[PDB]
Amino acid sequence: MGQVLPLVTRQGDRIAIVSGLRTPFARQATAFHGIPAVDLGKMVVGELLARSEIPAEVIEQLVFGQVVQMPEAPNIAREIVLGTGMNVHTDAYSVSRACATSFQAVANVAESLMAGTIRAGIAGGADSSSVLPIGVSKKLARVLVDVNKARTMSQRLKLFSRLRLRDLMPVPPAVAEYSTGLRMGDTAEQMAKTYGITREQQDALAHRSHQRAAQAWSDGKLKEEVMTAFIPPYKQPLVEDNNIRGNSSLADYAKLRPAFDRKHGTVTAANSTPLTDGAAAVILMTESRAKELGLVPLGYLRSYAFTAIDVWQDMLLGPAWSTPLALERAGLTMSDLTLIDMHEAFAAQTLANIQLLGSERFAREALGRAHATGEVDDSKFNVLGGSIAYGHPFAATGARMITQTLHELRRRGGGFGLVTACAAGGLGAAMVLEAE
Amino acid sequence: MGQVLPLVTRQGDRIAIVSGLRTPFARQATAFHGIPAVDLGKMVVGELLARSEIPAEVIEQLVFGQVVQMPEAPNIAREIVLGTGMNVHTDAYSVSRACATSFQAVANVAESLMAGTIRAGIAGGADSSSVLPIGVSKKLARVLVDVNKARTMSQRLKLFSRLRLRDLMPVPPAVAEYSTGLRMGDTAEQMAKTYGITREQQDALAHRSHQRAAQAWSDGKLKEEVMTAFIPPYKQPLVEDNNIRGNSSLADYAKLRPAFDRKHGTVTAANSTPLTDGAAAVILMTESRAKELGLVPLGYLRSYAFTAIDVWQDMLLGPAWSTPLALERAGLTMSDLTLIDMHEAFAAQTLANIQLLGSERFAREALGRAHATGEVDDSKFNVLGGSIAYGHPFAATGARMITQTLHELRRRGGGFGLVTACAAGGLGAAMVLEAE
Amino acid sequence: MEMTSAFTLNVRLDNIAVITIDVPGEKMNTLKAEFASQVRAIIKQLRENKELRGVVFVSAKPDNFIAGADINMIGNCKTAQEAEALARQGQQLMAEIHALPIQVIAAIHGACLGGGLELALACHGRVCTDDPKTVLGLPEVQLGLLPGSGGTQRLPRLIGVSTALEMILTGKQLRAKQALKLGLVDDVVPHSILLEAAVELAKKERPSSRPLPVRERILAGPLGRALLFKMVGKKTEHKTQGNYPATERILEVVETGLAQGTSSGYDAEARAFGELAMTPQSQALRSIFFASTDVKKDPGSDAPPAPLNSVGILGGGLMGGGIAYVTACKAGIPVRIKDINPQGINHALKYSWDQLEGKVRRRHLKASERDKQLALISGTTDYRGFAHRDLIIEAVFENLELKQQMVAEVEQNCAAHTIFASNTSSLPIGDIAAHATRPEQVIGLHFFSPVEKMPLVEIIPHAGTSAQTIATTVKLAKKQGKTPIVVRDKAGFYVNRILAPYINEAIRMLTQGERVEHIDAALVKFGFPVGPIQLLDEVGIDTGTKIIPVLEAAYGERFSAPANVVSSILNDDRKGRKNGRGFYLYGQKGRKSKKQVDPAIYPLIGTQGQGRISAPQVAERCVMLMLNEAVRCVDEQVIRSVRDGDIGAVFGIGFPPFLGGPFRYIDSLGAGEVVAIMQRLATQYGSRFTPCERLVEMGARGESFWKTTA
Repeated sequence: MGQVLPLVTRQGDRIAIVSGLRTPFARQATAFHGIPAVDLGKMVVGELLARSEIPAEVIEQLVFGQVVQMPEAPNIAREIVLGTGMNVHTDAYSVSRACATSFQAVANVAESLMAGTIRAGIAGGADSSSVLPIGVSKKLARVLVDVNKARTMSQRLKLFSRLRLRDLMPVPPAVAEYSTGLRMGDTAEQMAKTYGITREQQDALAHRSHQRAAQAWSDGKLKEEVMTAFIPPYKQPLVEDNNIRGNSSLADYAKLRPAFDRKHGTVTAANSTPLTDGAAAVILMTESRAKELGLVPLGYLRSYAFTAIDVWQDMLLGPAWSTPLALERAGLTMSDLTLIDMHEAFAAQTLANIQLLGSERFAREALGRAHATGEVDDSKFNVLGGSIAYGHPFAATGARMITQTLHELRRRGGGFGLVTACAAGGLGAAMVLEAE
Repeated sequence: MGQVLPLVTRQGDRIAIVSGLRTPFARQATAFHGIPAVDLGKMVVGELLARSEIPAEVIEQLVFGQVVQMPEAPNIAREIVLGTGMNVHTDAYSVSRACATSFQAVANVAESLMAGTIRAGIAGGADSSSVLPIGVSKKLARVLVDVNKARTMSQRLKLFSRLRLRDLMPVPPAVAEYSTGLRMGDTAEQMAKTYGITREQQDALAHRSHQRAAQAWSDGKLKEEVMTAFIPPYKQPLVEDNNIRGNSSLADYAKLRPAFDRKHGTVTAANSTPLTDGAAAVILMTESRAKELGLVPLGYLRSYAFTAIDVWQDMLLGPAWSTPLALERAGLTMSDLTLIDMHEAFAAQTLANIQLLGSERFAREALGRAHATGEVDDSKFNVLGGSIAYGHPFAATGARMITQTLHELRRRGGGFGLVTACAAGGLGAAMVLEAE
Repeated sequence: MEMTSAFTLNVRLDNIAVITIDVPGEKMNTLKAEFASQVRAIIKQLRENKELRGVVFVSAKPDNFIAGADINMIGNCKTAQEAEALARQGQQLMAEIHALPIQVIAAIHGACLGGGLELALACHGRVCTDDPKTVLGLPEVQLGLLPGSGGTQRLPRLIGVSTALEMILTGKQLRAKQALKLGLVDDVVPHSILLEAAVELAKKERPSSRPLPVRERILAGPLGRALLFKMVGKKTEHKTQGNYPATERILEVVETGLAQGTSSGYDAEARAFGELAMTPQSQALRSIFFASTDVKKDPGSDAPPAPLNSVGILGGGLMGGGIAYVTACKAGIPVRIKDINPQGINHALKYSWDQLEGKVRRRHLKASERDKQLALISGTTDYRGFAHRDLIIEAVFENLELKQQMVAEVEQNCAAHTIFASNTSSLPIGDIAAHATRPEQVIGLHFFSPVEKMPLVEIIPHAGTSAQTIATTVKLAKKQGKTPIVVRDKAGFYVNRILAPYINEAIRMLTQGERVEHIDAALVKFGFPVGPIQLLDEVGIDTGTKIIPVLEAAYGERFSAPANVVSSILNDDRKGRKNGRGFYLYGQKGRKSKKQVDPAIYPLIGTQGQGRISAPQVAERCVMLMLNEAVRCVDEQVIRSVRDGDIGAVFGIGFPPFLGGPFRYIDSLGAGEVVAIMQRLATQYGSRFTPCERLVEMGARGESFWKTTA
């Protein structure tokens, strides 16, 4: 046991996982327009509780988090508890770890739950890219603070005397990294250039992802994971994801302008996930608690790992670093791993990641491990499509993968799933799931 | 049965708290003018590593939270590492829980390194009321998103046609609860009216706190855990807290018009914490790791507890609920508690809390416990003053209180410190410190 | 202790006295005769002591400050003399209280109704808590009376003429905030400091040194008082149709008080109790008040109830949304809707949304609690999530086999504790049960369309129905702000059973060449709110008419309508407001005025003849049909008690309240005497006016359904 660490509780019970749920995702203007990020989580949590046999008193703590953040109600988990119908004695709590927020929420709940302080909790994430907080210029905030603190009337006019230029214009939000000024996609262009990913090598991944997802809806296999959102206008319900376009031919979107480079930009809009709105949640519960109240567990949890890398070149290699650590912690091997998953926030970067996990030199020098972590079969990789299809709500794409993977292993009747994700700031996360 | 939760790792080593440090606090719109809270966190954590003389490679994770979040840097814990000289492979992330974020940061760092995933981490918080994320009206932002998505040039004018004169005005920040509409003070006012807190005794508490804080500064006892901040203009350094007004008389206190209830309210500016800017941090470490690299542990950790209560009436009774659970988990009694320290958000809420922990009926019915918690001796209550003096930077208060509590217990025999805090949304936190 | 009464004095260390009002009996704080006597002793004992500086009144009861005068005391009056004596003694008592020079303050918490504001208006200052239970008003015009003393003259001179007369006429309610805004109450405080908050107001030097001004001073004087009285009188008499006494008397007494002084107002109000307390309307309203209070007190059944926290609904559309809104927003119980189509759930949620947020648009509520209320309504298209529902309601089409299939499948997919209810229209409850593993837990409710307007429901047990089920259902109906009635399981039930002859005879009138407008006006002038045809069209022509075949197959052909004429409208897309076209002009193109009926309904009717029948006679005939049907059904004990039937008839159909209901009307109109003229009606028209046999016996030998006391 030089590397394996079990994830068991002090009593000897494993961390079971019970049902999860996912609001259907939408583009940033079609539906959910004007709907804040809090009430999406309210929807999913409230109707997740009102779907199983658990009384609301069992839940003892819920953790959400959101990347795009509204200044009002900083601790959105408390408003999730208060607004919906729940015991007001639940320890609401909020985290934030960029695109891997839901993974961190699940990890926090799991470790606190195996510490003994909790017996059941909720972990999830909500996100909305349609209620963007549009702040005013930085200069036109010190003026406001001073005039609030200004004492005499003549002082205020002398203060506004410095108000000039275009300080009135609002400041658009920035997706570029705070300390790097890189637009999170132009850090994928150079990755594609470095590892040699062709616009024809990709743009076939996007096609195979739009398929196996349109097919997934048509088969209805993902029926029990998706709500049927109802919108306060109540003009018509939303049942299916509208981002999915599983009808285009691969020769249709080969003719698109490059997005960032615009000169040698082997990545474009179609092969990159768009900003969406959604929410997701999962109910974590220890095995003993689930057993004693009569509930079948939807799989379990095996191990997890988080890693950071330098944000100056190819910061999007998080899964490559995280995966071997998670495997060694679970005492497993890539060979004995039925089905895997990847965030695929962009075409390439994911392909670069497979190339790297297949490369012996990378694991030889950049990790110090003797052997490469193995290659991934196409069939055992993103069986039900990926984020180049559904969409990418920053804080919600974590739990969605756990739910989908557990259900798919339920269909295959066994195996150990694996989920990985990369995040801005060079943060990567991975975890190994076991569906009994 | 025996309800004790020993905070020990798998091997049995208890959690140690090697060192900590705090930026001196300042009033709003003062020396820390225009300095984003991320910069304050940068300052404190970098200089804490500088003093701590430990190699930067030992630290494996840091967790800062912040209220009044700024939209530019969502996960400030990452930029804390990126901008300073810490190792990039450090795995930082952010939390957020009302006015007790630092308590939660310490809690989950402790439980994570108790799970065995890491060996040393940094927990703290930082906030700044000097810079505000003042945003534009909600209606305006929707127009901006739509015109960004607008495809026809002539459509943009038809979309901007919908406008108002009041829509251009920025929306001031709000501190009242999202789901209630009540500010922190209004709850304090009704609590004071309910349990009965005369203005004279509230002002007596405030005067005692200010006198004790000034005495502590003049004695210089709080010198080894406060920086000497240097500001980028570099005009003159900040060495001492400017909030403390240690030269004051009760007659001056009595001459204040009530703030919230301008008719019968018994809370004013003098007996309430102001808006301050600051930061704090603490280095956690398992005792085996500290011994291996040769450090003297500045105390330990014994137990903690978090609790929620209803928001409509008596939102600020967090310490009252949290304290008995913490004592029960630690296997202790309020009698055998050498020092006690409680967060003084308002004089009224403090007095009400001490009244309640002595209320036999309250613990008999509201908590279900057999007997009341105990009596808070004034001699051991807030020995070095409290938040009605230094101030409330929201996030940093928990880490600050931990530092002074450990130092004061070191100045005497071992004992067992206790630190509690209420928070917005009816959240309360408590923990018990050993200090050998 | 039978001598202490309630008003107890206590002088604190300060030179002020606090008066507590704790009635030893009822949890309310009512006014009785002996209080008006002993309070004189207390006030004399207070007037002897010159050390005092102020006095305060305290409820000393968590429920209410003062509920109101005991109506039973008025019930023992015998002529105008006793009522004038009570009026004069109340007048002098309030004058004596107002006669003190020291400061008198009333600390209001709980409720203050009826004579309560009397005491409040007799005090120089008054404060009320912010507890959302507190409320101020004069609910005495509802009982067909007027306030005891001064309220008709001191209140208008205190707060204004328009608001005061609006309060006296409508008898509405006041909240603490709006009372403060209007100027009735000087200060509002939280409950905790309440009495203390009064004390310093007692210490204030000025009893009345500078009365607050009136921004509505424009009409002060004789320049506009006459015009305002004329307009408000015309408005009321058009709205009340002039069949309600104690309406114009209010205008007269207020006028004489304002013009000829307070003494003239006192004399006029004494006379007002002199007559108005003996008008038959007064006894009718007092009796109906007693009946409603008793049925609210009544527990429906005798077994202990069962826990009730989860409510499910099987069906969406419009009606299911109504049940959901009532169960969630009013009673505050989580509600789960099941449907076969997401469109149905969306439509129900839209109905509940539209019903709400109208208070938001009027600032009567804010989104903070609107979202919280909506949080209790959930929807799904599957059976998962129903495993712990305490009670369920079936509200979809009334195919018997369809209902049997649903009850079977919900027995399969739910708990044995759960009970089943059905919004049945005509199908028998026992027949619906039929194949039930737990038939004893099958019951039937019956709402109406809509459910947030008509305030009573029907509880319809079958032979095997455990008393726990009835108790639980009754308590649930009470919690929804509805009046439950337990009825015998018979075809056609009670309410629509007696409603059918109304519309039937209305159509029989319409076909014989009479203009619908004047018959409608005559029948609404008799006392019935809303006319026959508009009621019939908006209530659901198909829904109400669907039972007519059932009634025909159950009892007889007296329910039969003229053929080929109603069904002609039915298969003509002229299906009322829901279809957008029926009878009245539904286009509303007449500037939202009283649009007349469509100028096409008459040709499609045979309409041979003339008016012929007198305007009172048509209303008399229709009400005689309802009376005969009511007595006929109560003969076989379709209604548990006569009071239940009376309250149902007056309170769900719209029987004129001033008439008291069917049975008050029987006892009023010479009882069996009317049978005589009623027999004549048959000899003019047909056998439909045959007298009920129980009616024949009671009237001929000389009897009342209500022995009771007389």
